[PDB]
Amino acid sequence: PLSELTISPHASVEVFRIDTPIIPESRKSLRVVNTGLANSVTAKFYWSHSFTSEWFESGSIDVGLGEDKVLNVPSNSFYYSKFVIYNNTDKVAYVTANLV
Ligand code: NA
Ligand code: NA
Ligand code: NA
Repeated sequence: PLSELTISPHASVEVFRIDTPIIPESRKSLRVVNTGLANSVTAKFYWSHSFTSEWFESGSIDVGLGEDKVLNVPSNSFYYSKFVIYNNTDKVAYVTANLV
């Protein structure tokens, strides 16, 4: 799966939520390419389970302008997962995101 994403200044975008609520499964990693203009974006992996209101952070990478990096994910099986990519800058981020 691949997505061309526009991430507005001081904003985040949630991508690739995957629900496997009965039988948990390991998850694919996320390849992130930051093409600018934002000097960096931070991609994080989140997971949850059926009896909580929270998502839990487990893993993070920073991707600078011009960088092509994979955010690794845990070896664990999960019931619910998603990624959040954060643009903590005043410039728009044009990024690509795909599962690998
Ligand atoms: Na906001
Ligand atoms: Na809930
Ligand atoms: Na991770």
